[PDB]
Formats: sequence, C-alpha cells, structure tokens
Amino acid sequence: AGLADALTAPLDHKDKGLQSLTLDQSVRKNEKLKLAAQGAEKTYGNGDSLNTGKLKNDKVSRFDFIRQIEVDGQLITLESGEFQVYKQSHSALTAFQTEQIQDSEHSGKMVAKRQFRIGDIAGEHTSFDKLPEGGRATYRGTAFGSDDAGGKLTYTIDFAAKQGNGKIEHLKSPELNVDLAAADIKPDGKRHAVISGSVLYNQAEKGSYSLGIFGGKAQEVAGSAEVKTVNGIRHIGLAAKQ
Repeated sequence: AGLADALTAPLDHKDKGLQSLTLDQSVRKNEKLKLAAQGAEKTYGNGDSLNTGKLKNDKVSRFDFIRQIEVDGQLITLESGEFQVYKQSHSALTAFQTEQIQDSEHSGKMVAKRQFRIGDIAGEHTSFDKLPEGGRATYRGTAFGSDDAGGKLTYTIDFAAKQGNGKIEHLKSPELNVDLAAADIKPDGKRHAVISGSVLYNQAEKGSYSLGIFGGKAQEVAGSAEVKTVNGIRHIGLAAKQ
C-alpha cells in the first residue's frame, strides 16, 4: 500500500491545484500529531499537510492516528481514531473518526466514544459562467458518516433547468433509502456556484446538505451534509464523479 510511501517521502511537489491536503485545522496550533500505517509513521504538529500526487484516483485510504501533547516532558495519548482520506479526480477530502480516548483527571483511564466529523474539502473552483446551461449530468457517490458509512447515493443535476436532485440507497434495510430534496443554484461561492438542499432521515427527521462542482468541465462534485436527529448530528462526506 502507498500509505507507507506518503508517510516516509513526499509525492509530486510542484503543486499548482491539488497534489496534497492541508492539516491546519486537523491539529491545534500547539499540539502534537502522530499518524502510522503499513510500516511507516508521520510525526508533526501546529499546521502541516499530507501528500497525494502519485496515488490512484477516486478511492479511500485508511490510517491509524493520535492527537496528543507533551506535559512537563511527559507524553499522554489524549484522543485516538481513524484518519479516513479520500482521493478523487481534481479534488480530495479528509474525515475524522475519534473513538478510544483518555480521561483528563486520572492520567491513565480510557473512554470509548464513536465521534465522526467532516474535514477540509480540497480543490479550487472559480468558473460556473464557463459551463453550458444545457443537458442532464449524472453523478454517483459514496456516503461516509457516523451511522451511514455502508451506503452510497445517486445524484443528478439538470444543466438545462439549473436544478439538482438525488437519493440515498444501498442501506442495511429498505426504509433507510431516502429521497433527496431537489435544489437550485444559490449564492455562497467566492467566484463559483453551489447546490444546497434538505435531507430526509429514515422517512423522518430534518437534515441539510451543501456541495459544489469541480474540475475544468464538471468532472466531479464534492462537499458536505449534516443530518441532525434525536441521536444528535451525523456529518456525512460527499464523494461523487461524472
């Protein structure tokens, strides 16, 4: 696995769009980060990166990590989990999966939560008035979230009518396949466009999603959803290509 390559050496170092991902919110400005997999280990802090140049497209990479600090020269393993790293065409994103973590009173206890969060959505886009207003664009993607990380969605956008739509499918049970609330183009992007709509949960509840278009000609789509429930909020990541 190229996991070991990307911890021991850099990848394509030219970077003029995306050949890497930024970690300046993945770690605190004071704290220590250790990552490891498949015979290698990355040791950093404050605000670094992870390199993705000469890896495959349209796939997920798997990693072990911990976020920690040194106290009076002593090392405590504060929170540990899964570093879930998506590589696509023109775009890439991270997600967090914190589970096994220390209690900050006894310096040697453990606690087991199951806390997922979305990460940074990499790939600059600056050009919707550069696309045609014609056709229908088919899309299909992975859904990855705090209860959702076994299913996958179907997505579309009528370029001729400027309206997005979708559906969530491939679930453990059939009532869990939900309709997606059809949504038009709305203002948010600093020099680009967005589709932002609503998300129906187990035929109940009230979630929310936002995503954008990527590449030089609508090659893929990426962004985020948050479904809020009586169980609290599930963040779901988007990964879908033409």
